[PDB]
Amino acid sequence: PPNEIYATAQQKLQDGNWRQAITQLEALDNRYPFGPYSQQVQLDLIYAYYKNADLPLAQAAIDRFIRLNPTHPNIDYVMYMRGLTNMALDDSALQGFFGVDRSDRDPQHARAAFSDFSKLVRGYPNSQYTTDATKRLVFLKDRLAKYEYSVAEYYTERGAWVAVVNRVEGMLRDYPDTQATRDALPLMENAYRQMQMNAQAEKVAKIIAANSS
Amino acid sequence: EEDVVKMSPLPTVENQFTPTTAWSTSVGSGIGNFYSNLHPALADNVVYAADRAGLVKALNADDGKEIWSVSLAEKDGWFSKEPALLSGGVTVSGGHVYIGSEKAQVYALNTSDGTVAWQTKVAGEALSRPVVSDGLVLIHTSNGQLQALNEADGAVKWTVNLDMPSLSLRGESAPTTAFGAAVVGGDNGRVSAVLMEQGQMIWQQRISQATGSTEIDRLSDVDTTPVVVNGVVFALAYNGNLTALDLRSGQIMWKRELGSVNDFIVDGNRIYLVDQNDRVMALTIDGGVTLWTQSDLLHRLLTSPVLYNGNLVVGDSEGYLHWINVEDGRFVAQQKVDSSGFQTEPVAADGKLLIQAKDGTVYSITR
Amino acid sequence: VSGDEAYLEAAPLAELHAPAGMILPVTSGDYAIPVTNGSGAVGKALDIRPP
Amino acid sequence: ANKEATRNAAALFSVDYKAFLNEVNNLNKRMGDLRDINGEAGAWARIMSGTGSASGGFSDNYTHVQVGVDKKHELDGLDLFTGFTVTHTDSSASADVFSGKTKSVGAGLYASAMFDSGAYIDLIGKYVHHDNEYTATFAGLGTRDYSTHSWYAGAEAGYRYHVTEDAWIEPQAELVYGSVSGKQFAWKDQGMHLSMKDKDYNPLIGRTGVDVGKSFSGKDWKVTARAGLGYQFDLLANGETVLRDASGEKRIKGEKDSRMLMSVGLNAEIRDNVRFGLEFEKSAFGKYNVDNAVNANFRYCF
Amino acid sequence: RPDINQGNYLTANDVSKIRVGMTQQQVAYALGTPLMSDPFGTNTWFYVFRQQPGHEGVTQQTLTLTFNSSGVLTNIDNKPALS
Amino acid sequence: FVVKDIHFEGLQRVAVGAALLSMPVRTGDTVNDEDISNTIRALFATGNFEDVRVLRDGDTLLVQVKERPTIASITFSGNKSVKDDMLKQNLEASGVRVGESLDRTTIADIEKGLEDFYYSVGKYSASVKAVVTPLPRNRVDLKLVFQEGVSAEIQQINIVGNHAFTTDELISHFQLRDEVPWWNVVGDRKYQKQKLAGDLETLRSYYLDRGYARFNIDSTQVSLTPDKKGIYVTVNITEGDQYKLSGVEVSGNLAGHSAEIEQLTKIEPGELYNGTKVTKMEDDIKKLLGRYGYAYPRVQSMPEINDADKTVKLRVNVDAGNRFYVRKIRFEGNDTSKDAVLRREMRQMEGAWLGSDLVDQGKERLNRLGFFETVDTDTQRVPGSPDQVDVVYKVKERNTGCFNFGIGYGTESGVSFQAGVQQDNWLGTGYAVGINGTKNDYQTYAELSVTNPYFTVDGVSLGGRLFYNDFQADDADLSDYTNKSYGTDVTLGFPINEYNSLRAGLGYVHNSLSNMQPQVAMWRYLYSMGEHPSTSDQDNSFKTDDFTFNYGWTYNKLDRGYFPTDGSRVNLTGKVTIPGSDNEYYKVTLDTATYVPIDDDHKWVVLGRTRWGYGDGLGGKEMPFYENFYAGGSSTVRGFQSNTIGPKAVYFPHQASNYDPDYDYECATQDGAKDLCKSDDAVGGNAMAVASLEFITPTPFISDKYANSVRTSFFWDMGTVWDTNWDSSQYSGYPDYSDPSNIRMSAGIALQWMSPLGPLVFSYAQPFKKYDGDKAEQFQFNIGKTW
Repeated sequence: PPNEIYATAQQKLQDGNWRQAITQLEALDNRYPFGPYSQQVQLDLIYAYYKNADLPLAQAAIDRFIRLNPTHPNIDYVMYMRGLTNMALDDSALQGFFGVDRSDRDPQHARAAFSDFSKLVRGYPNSQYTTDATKRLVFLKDRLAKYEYSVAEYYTERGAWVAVVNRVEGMLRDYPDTQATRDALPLMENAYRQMQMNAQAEKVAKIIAANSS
Repeated sequence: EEDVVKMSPLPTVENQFTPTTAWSTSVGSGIGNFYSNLHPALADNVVYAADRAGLVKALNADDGKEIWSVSLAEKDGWFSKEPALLSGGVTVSGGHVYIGSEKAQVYALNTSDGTVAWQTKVAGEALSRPVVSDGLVLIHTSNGQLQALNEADGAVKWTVNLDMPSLSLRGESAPTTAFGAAVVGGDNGRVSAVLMEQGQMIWQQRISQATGSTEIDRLSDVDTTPVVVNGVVFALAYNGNLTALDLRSGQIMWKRELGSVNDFIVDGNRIYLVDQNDRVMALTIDGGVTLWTQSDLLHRLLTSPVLYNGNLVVGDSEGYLHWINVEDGRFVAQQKVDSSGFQTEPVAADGKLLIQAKDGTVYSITR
Repeated sequence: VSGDEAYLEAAPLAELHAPAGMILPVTSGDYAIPVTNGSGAVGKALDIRPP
Repeated sequence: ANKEATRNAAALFSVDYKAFLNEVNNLNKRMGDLRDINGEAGAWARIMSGTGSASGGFSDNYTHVQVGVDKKHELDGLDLFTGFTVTHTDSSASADVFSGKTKSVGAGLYASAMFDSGAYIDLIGKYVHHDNEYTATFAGLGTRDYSTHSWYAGAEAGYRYHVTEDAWIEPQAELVYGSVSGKQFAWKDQGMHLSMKDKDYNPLIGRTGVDVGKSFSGKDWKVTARAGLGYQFDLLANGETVLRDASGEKRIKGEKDSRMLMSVGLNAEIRDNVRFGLEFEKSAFGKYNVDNAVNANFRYCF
Repeated sequence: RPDINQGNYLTANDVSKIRVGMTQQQVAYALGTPLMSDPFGTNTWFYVFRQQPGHEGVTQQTLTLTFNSSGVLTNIDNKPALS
Repeated sequence: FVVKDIHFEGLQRVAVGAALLSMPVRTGDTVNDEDISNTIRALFATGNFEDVRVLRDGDTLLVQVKERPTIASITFSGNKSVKDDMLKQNLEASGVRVGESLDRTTIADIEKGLEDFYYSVGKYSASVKAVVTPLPRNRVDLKLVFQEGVSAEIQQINIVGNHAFTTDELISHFQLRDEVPWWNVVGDRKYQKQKLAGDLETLRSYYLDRGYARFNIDSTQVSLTPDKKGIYVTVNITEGDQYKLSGVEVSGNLAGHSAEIEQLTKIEPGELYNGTKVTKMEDDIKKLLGRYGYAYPRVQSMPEINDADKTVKLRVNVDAGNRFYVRKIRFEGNDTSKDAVLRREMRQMEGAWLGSDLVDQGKERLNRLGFFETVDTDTQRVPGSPDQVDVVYKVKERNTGCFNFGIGYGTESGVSFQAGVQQDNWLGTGYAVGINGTKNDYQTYAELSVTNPYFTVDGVSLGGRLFYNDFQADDADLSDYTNKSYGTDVTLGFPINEYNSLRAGLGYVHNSLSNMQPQVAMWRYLYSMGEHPSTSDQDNSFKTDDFTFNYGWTYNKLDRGYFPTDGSRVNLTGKVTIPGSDNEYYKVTLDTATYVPIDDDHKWVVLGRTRWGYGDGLGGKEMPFYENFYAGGSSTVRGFQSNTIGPKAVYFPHQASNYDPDYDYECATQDGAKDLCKSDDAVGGNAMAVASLEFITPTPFISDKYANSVRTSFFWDMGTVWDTNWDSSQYSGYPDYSDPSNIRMSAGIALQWMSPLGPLVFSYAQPFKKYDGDKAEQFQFNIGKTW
């Protein structure tokens, strides 16, 4: 009886518990060949997995959904949800360990989330989620920058000045518009100064003296 | 054994007569409950028997005596003594007893303390009966090979290569001699006949259809001797394909669907055979008409049904000797002289019948 | 959302100026954020209900 | 002779029986956690604190430590765990005539078997040595130390029935057989000889238990909470006491008791290497009822 | 403290074979891809060779290859010592 | 007649695309009754609908199709010696899973696959029946009935063609044997095919190693009986001639490392040619080139075999590539740890020549942290760069904030608890935060330690711990005095070498002594400074605040985490009281443990342990009695009580009225004895010296838990404790505690097993030279580390 299980699922999903509000959805999914009447079920399932914090299973289901019907009047919601799933993997908490987060830890989830939100923004700029993605995207470009800044700090503490200058080059070539790059110009100046590269040091000096922070 | 049906009830017909002057001597350690080709052969009314660990003995006609035990363990590891697995059975000819082994050794020993035996390396382990033909002892070794040996020590040895099915059921395919030519079943349904002098004119015929047909884990093996009648050989694959073949290197294949593991016996104008499920049936000399079927010993270890006094004598896995009539296949006499079953072909010759047992309790029948 | 609020928290991004006689590194990175002229859905309300 | 001497003799040979009840009480929760939540092996540690009260002003406070290791060996249609444990307990038992200090050290071997249908069977072989310090003052007896060697074979069989998902009902049967070396004290008070002794007795102790288990699942946490009611009783005699005194021969029958226990507790796993097992055991309608009993399951780090 | 290594490995024969006016392609073939670059304005390659063994002095050799757009007239500045 | 629309009737679990592709006609096509029959036959032949009925209701094709029913469930019945997990994954791997289409022929396919893996696992004589039960809404139930028979053991593996080696050792290389079962206790011996292929490769490698370079395997037959009670496998091989390697010739581009690789190449003549030795020298050439920056050397060794002389010549053609530079080092999987925490532990610097040894050292250090499950390194090239390479350390993060425990025991000596939280990586910041708690029958100690292992990038560690300590008034070879201590210490420790580490720190302690027993070993210290306590009255208090400079040195030349076998570990710990506190003294302790092997395999090895302690006051003050040394038990002289060897307490007479619950204490019966009471109680002393000479012997038990996890030891242990401030001139008739004599000397046997909880130590010692009535500890037992 798909109609009554779907109706009960909607009513106990809107204002009900979510632990067993995916059970009838997955029972409908296993029963059906994923053919007719399953698009709303799949979208409801992705939303339920997200807000139930089932991030890897939601990501697997959304990876499956994108290839089945890459053309859809709600594929923008799908890609936006995929970016949200990666950014929620980026922020481990709830018995997790944090304090400054992926500004100094694994940035692969943030980088995947950035690629996905960039696919939103340059695929469907007229979508009503894109602004949110466009302003999430900025945070991630700051996030991904702070990561390399920590590497540019640690090698500065170590004296690996080739590593410091190459990391700050990575900044200026990939993240030139962010704050963590501005914080990293003094490290490139220092690394050039502990070498006899005083021309490169004064060349970075005018950049850091371009009223930048 | 296949357990397609459950073990069927066995009706008992009491026989007030037991075989006379009948002895049950234990040969070696016995073969146990494992199936192999080790079965005594009688020559000069003298029984020759063999067992694993290379243990060969002989027995006299009545109250088996002249028991000369010979243990063959030489050339089987010069650092330790190990049981040379004999699995080629016993064939007797010209006072020479030929035995195979699973260390690729063919033993040929003599009468009257044949401790002095000549042994030959054969490519692959020897598992079939070393059948004799025109002064050559030829053997089908489970490397898919056919080899020939001379009677004295082996000087004219020629190899015939067969198909490699890579999945086998203990190739027991002992060749048969017709018109000076040896005809054998293959290890996967390639019945071939070759002459002597290098075994030329190698021609193969396909009989089995279960080889390479998604039925292969260890199935589709022709483990039966292709008995020749009137220039016609009868080949039985493991699964179906009971085919009749003409010994003129022809391509005419006419067949009936029956699969077996043990030898079929053709007597007069009749055929008695045991299927792969251990039930006996009878058929015409030419054709596929099932004259009768006895269904009273299903999936109980049965050997080749041997004809003694015009009566089918068979041995089950619980040590009952069954005399069965040969017209409709009904039990007419039952004897219990052994409490252990039988898993090796009995032999009927020289007015005697020889049955070898799991425990080596060789029983003699003189009715 | 499932985690903390993350679509209002941000930091403004600003270009770096190039002093004459030299240039910034060629910004060939694929982390460019294209400009959007859409209406905001940011704040507290964001409908992520599957349509 | 004296009533105090007879009550001391009965109390000191009821202390070993009470300790035997306490040590058989704690095997089942070492097996329950394996069924509820377990990995490919276990390196476990248990701390258990118990306080009990019984007639004659008999109050026992005891601390029980044990450590063990078990390995899982998968077999076709069978989940078997084999392990061994080293255990020590220390108890102070006070009665209006004496004070006893019991230090017990033992080694146990446990083998458990799980079926896919929820039916399971397990056994324990436990060899233990008890060193016991008894201070008794009724007519003058002082402090004495003695050692007792005890062997246990305990077999349990349970069945898990899932009437609903995430919750289950489990009947279980425990049968423990003990072989206990006797102890005899012979002395001379005021020039008159007092002897007291117990015969080697083998008490068969049986429990019939029913446990209702509910489960709560999380993203990284799993809490299995059980409520188990069990009938505990002794089928054979628990031993007797023989006193030889100037008045002759006195026989004291052992205290035979049957009780029901509400074994209510929970085992929580809040993180992949952070789990706990809490148990609260309370007795009722019996001569010896534990005031409280607390358990913790820990170690298990990877 | 651990030994610290930085930049391209330079040997005396790899720099003696770098002479005035060749192309940067076989320079990258001989000395390898430089771990430095001048991202600002002109293309300049800095072959830096630093050991910091940790218990003794820091040793740097700095080889600056300055090239024009055509990659000719190798402006070679070799400093075999840290000043 | 003319097709106008396609009506889908009864389609529940079938997609429209499959039906549209499967039908042989299109819209507008001429369709007759023959075309309807052809459409029904094609739709039935596609294996998508069990039943197909196409009707022409005018110009409309009504297609009533009963699909292939969706599997409602897969149920196994009669499973007494088979589990449903391998069954279900085998079914899913066979292309059949719950919900998929099921055909009539797929019953034969599933039966054949399941029976084939039954014959693979040896559960023969099994008849597999797949029975079908219908269910509405296009559902099916496939139940498997098993007529299971006996299991089949390996009856024989026939290696035909052996003329130099016995089959027995070759079969011992196999895991498939006919001996008593060791991997089963209820069943019997068992067969598998993947181990057959693996062990065939082990046989070939074994003959190549023994010297047979012309070795070849001709055939492999699988031998199954129709009976199905025993298993045979024949491996028909051909041995070669035992070949002797004559010399190795290396040619190619060696990049100037020839004299380094030529000395690694070539072996003493007479040695047998080994394929494993050839692969090992190829790997060693690759590692040698990788050390200098060559990460991709084109290396292959090819031999000529001269069968006339039985000789083998090796050409190891080696081309050294380009000296690869680490462009970037990346960490993956550190979802909850600072990349600084992972990058501190690395010896390969970014933007440097690749040190393959340095990369391996980084991996070994990351493993040594203990924060990770698995550490993997893939030195992957940079696309478009012939000289650059990116090093990636894929780490699987495991949280390490796990509860640990440890317990000891001794006969008549009580138990010891060592519980604790040991979060070894706090929030991924690489801070070790631990709360440890030790409990005895006389002592409790709680500690909160916060350690930053890298206060400086060189490896300087800053560790501060807050400790609370309490000693009871229980009879455990220690005097009755209620003292509570609490302190905080901060230690900065730095490595001056890869085996030498110094430590220096400051520690504040507070001691509160309440109601100490009147006794002249500590009353000498009480008379040295502070107030003057009243004899025969313990109603007294003593509060001290101490500021101490702690220092130390640790030399670690040992090897192996399982069991030390060589090198000396020295731990010097000293402390001098800073001026400006209530006490003034200094302690020095030296803990040395030397392992020396007298065996090439290190089976017999010698351990010398020695513990020196000397503490003495500064100026007119004296050694505090609560910082005395003690000896006895585990980690010191064994066979004696924990902390029982040394000066024995000399009690003053004192009143029976005590703050302690019991008045049955010695020397306090009603008013105390008329003279000083000699007690067997241990108070320690200013100085101590312990020395154990011990011999490690290999265990006789191997192959069940192996001899690398169990160690057997035979030891002699000497131990003395004495106080330099004891004055026997004014104390006659009492044992002299000023002399360093009275060296209590014992010996015993010990067994150490590595339990997965931690080290487990069991010792049986015997004290056969004891003094002044010490206590024996014939059994000594411990689990884990006390920390």
